[PDB]
Amino acid sequence: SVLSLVNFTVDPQKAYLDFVNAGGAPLTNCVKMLTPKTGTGIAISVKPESTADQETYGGASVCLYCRAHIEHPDVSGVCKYKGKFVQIPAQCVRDPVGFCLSNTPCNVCQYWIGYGC
Amino acid sequence: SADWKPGHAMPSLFKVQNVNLERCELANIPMPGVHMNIAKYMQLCQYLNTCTLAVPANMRVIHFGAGSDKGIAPGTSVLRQWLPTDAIIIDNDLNEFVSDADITLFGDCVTVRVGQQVDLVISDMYDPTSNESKALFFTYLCNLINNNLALGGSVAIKITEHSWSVELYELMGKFAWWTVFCTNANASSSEGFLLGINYLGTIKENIDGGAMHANYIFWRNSTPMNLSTYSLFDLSKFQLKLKGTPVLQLKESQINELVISLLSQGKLLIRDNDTLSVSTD
Ligand SMILES: Nc1ncnc2c1ncn2[C@@H]1O[C@H](CSCC[C@H](N)C(=O)O)[C@@H](O)[C@H]1O
Ligand SMILES: [Zn+2]
Ligand SMILES: [Zn+2]
Repeated sequence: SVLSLVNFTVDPQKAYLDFVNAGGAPLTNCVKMLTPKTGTGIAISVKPESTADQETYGGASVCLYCRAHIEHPDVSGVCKYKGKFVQIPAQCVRDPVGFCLSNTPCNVCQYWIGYGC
Repeated sequence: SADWKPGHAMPSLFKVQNVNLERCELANIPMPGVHMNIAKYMQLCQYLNTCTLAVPANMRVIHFGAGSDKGIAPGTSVLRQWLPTDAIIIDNDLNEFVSDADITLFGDCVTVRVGQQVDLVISDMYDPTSNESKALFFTYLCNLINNNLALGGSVAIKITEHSWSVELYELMGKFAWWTVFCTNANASSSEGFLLGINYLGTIKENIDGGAMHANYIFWRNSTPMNLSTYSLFDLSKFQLKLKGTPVLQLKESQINELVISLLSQGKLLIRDNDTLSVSTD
């Protein structure tokens, strides 16, 4: 449903965020990994790096563009998440995709801004 | 103890039986937003951590039946968590999905052309549709083992009571060691993973395939298995050991006692050192 909806617009990020901000059901079936909560805690990592305050997800499954089979917006054609693991704050696990669309990792520090840098 | 292990492996006690094939009668699982196949794959990986897998750089792994009806591939993400960072994962399914594989190929596994030999094959393929040996994707998998698998390479291929193949059981005789592994996470299912560890390309054990499926079912019917995921409580050593296994090119004429011994201990692969080309036809 929400996956079909982001196909009807030129701003899929805004479409998804407006949709969940208006009460729509967040995308489900994100691939939540089981992990030792002993990682560094950076946003995006080759291996799971969740701290005790985070959960780790398979990157493709929390990428709106991957899930909806639409063009990735990066300058190249490369998902930042796909093939990697994405750490999500534990308080935000109800909508991992929305959290990734609403946040950006530190350019120097690689942690989430407002959760690292 | 057994419920802290990742699962159960068929013992030679049942491998050497001679019985008719009977119906599988099992008497007998919750997850913490975590898909069940997370636990099933992690326990398969945990068991493979105790086997002598070859683990080279640029390790070549192909994962068949990786997709789910949800359009995701939890097993592939588990393989990404488990394998070396420089491992190459190719995955495949009849149905569309998205995954953390390096290369993802849609359609029948028979459309997957492996140009070079691989080091590890994982198959979770299963067709939704008198229990006789099945053909289906097993014909493709058996040919893959005979042609597209490195000496020293390994396979883990899902079977069930009714999804199984005489030919695949017999091919296990061409590995240094083999078993059927049943995860504790899916212990109330007739599912098991036929494991061939360290491919030798030569018959080490003569196996009657139809008799051995009867032995596998006899084992399942004889062996209490409790659903459990206790083995996933401590994941501190989950990742596959970075063995740095060497890859060598040798002619058949050169494969001597020393080489067979190294292949059998997980200490060597024999295959091309090229760059991998795996594409749809
Ligand atoms: N011939 C074939 N070629 C490729 N995939 C096949 C196949 N026959 C069956 N399958 C796939 O076998 C899969 C079994 S379910 C796979 C679940 C998945 N491994 C996970 O990680 O959750 C189905 O998705 C089915 O489409
Ligand atoms: Zn993506
Ligand atoms: Zn920072």
